[PDB]
Amino acid sequence: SYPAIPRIYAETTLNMLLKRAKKPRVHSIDEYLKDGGYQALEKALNMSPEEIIDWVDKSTLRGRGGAGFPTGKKWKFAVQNPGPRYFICNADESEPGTFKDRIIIERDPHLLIEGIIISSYAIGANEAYIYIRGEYPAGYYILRDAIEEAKKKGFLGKNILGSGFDLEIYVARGAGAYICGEETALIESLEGKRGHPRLKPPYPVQKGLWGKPTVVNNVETIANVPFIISMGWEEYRYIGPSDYAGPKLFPVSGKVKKPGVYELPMNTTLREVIFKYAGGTLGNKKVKAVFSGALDCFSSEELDIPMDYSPLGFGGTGTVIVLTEEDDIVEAALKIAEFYEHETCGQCTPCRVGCYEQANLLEKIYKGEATEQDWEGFDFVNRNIQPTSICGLGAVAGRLIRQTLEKFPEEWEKYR
Amino acid sequence: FEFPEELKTKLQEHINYFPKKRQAILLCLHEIQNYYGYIPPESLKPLADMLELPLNHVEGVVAFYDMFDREDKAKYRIRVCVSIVCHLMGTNKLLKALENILGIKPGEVTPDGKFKIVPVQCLGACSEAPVFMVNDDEYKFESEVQLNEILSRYT
Ligand SMILES: NC(=O)c1ccc[n+]([C@@H]2O[C@H](COP(=O)([O-])OP(=O)(O)OC[C@H]3O[C@@H](n4cnc5c(N)ncnc54)[C@H](O)[C@@H]3O)[C@@H](O)[C@H]2O)c1
Ligand SMILES: Cc1cc2nc3c(=O)[nH]c(=O)nc-3n(C[C@H](O)[C@H](O)[C@H](O)COP(=O)(O)O)c2cc1C
Ligand code: SF4
Ligand code: FES
Ligand SMILES: [Cl-]
Ligand SMILES: [Cl-]
Ligand code: NA
Repeated sequence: SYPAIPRIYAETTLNMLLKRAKKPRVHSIDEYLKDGGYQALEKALNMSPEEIIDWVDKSTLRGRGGAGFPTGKKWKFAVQNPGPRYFICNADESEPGTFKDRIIIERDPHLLIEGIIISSYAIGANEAYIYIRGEYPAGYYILRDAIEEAKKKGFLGKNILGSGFDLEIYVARGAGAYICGEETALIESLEGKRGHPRLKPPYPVQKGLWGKPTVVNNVETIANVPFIISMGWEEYRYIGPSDYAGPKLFPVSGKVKKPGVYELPMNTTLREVIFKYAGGTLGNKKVKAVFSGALDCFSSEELDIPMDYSPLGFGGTGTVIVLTEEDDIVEAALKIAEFYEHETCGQCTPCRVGCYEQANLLEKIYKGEATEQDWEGFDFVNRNIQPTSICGLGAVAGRLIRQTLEKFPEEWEKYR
Repeated sequence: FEFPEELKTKLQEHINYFPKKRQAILLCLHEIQNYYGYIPPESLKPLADMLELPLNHVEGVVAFYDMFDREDKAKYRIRVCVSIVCHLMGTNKLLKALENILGIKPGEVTPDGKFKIVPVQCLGACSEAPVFMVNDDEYKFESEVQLNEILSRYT
C-alpha cells in the first residue's frame, strides 16, 4: 500500500521506457522478470566495465536531465580517476512542467534499478544512490520495496550473480529544495549538508561525493542503459535520428486535450507533439506560446523545430507547457519569476538579490502598482541575475522572461 | 526532551541505513515531522547528538529545507501547487474551494489543528493540474464537491 498518486496519462510509439510505465500502476519484480527484466544485467556482468562504457558511448545516449552531456564520455572521465567511485541517480525532478521521471520510478522501478546496477558496474562503483525529491513519497516507498525485491533475487549485495561485483543502492530523500537537483548541491545534501552548489570545475567525475570520482545521471538517462545492453548499441542507434538516437519522454501539460507523458523519437517536431500526439489544444484555440519548463519560451512561429539536442532544436528536458491565445504572457512570466525567487540558494549576490527583485518588481508591474523606475529596474534586474553565479540557476533565472519580452512586446506594452 | 521509543527506533534505523550517520539527517527530520505534525524546536538537540553533528549544523539544515515546519503543528498538510501549470489550470479555484470547506487561506491552520494550507512550487504532476497533496497523498482537484469528499477521508 502506497500513498495516492494522480493517474498521469502515458502514451508511446516505441514501447521502450513506457513498455510497462504506460500503465498507471506499480510493476513488481515478477512482472518485470516475465518481460525479460534483469537479463541485460546478466549480459553486462559477463562483459568488461570498459566494454559497457564503449557501448553506452557508441549508443549516442546524452543526458536527459537538461544539459545533454554524452553519457559514455561522462563515464570515461570518471574511470580515468582512481577509486573508490560513486554512482548517483538524480531523481529530484521539480522543474515546472516536468513529470517524466516519476512515471519510470512509480510504475517501472526495476527498469531504473537495472540501469543503476549496470551503470555502477561500468564505472566500478560499489555504492550507488537515488536522491528523490521529498514531494515524491510514494516514489520513495516504491523504490525501497523494489530494491528489497532485487536484493532477494540476488541482483544487489555482495558478489552479484557470482561476478565478484558488489553493490548497495541507498535511497535518499530531498526536503523542498529545487537547487538540490543541481548535481553538486545534490552531493552536498547526500553528505548531510545544506544544498549549496560547489563551483565546477572540478566536475563530480573528478571530485564528487566525499571528494571522490562521482557519476551523476538523471532517471531517464539511466532507464536507457538496459535497452543499450539488451539490443546492442547499433540496434539502439536505429531508434530515431542517428545524431540524436533513442527513446525520449515528453511531459506535455497546459492547454492540450491530452496532457501527459509521450515516448517518441527526437525527430518529432514540437507541432507533432501538440497536435499529432497530445490531441491539439483545449477548445481548438490558437497556440500562443510553449514554455520549455522554466527555461525557454517558444512562439507559435517556432512550432516546426525538432524535439532534439541540436542548436535549433527544442532541447532542455523536452518539457512542453502549452499556452493558448487567451493566456496572459505577463501573468505567466510572473509565475516563472516567483519560481526562481523561491528556489535561489542565495550563495551568489546577483542571483540572491536578482531572483528576489525580478519577482517583486514583476508583481508590481502585473498589479499595476509599478513606477517608471520599477519598470526600468525590472528590465535591468532581469539582465543581471547571471553575473558571478556558481551554478546554472543564476545563469537561466532571467532567460524565459527575457524571451517573453522579445517575442511578445505588444502584451508587455499593455501593462505600461 | 526525549523521543518516544517507537520514534527513536525509526531514527536509529535511518542513522544505521547510510554508510555515514550524518547522511540520515533529512530522513530523520521527515520522521520527526510525520510523528509530531511539525519539527518541535526541542527535538533538534537530541537529534544532533544521535547524528554526532553540532546543533548549529542541524538548525541550518532545518531552516534550508522548506518541507520542514518549526512554527505550526498540523495533523494534515494540504500542499497546494502555486506554480505556472496549476495557476493556468485553476490553483485559485482550488484555494477558493479549500476556503469554503475549511475556512482557512494559505499559511493558516484550522482552529482544531487538523489542516494547514501550505503553498508550494511545482509538485511534478502538471498534466493533472491543479495539483494538491494531503500529507503524502497527491490528487488532481476537479471541483469543490470532489475536494470535500477527499478531505472527509482525513479524520
Ligand atoms: N531536469 C531539471 O530539473 C532541470 C532543472 C533546471 C535546469 N535544467 C537543465 O540543466 C542544465 C544545466 O545543468 P548543469 O549545470 O549540470 O550542466 P553542465 O553543462 O554543467 O553539465 C551537464 C553534465 O555534464 C557534466 N560535465 C559537463 N562538462 C564536463 C566536463 N568538462 N567534464 C566532465 N563532466 C562534465 C556535468 O558534471 C553534468 O553531469 C541546463 O542546460 C538546463 O536545461 C534541468
Ligand atoms: C538548478 C538546477 C537544477 C537541476 N535539476 C535537475 C533535476 O532535477 N534532475 C536532473 O537529473 N538534473 C538536474 N539538473 C542537471 C544536473 O546538474 C546534471 O546535469 C544531471 O543530473 C546530469 O545527468 P544527465 O547527464 O543524465 O542529464 C539541474 C541543474 C540545475 C542547474
Ligand atoms: S547561482 Fe543562485 S542557485 Fe546557483 S549557487 Fe549561486 S545563489 Fe545558489
Ligand atoms: S505546476 Fe503544479 S504540479 Fe507542476
Ligand atoms: Cl503491449
Ligand atoms: Cl554543539
Ligand atoms: Na529537492
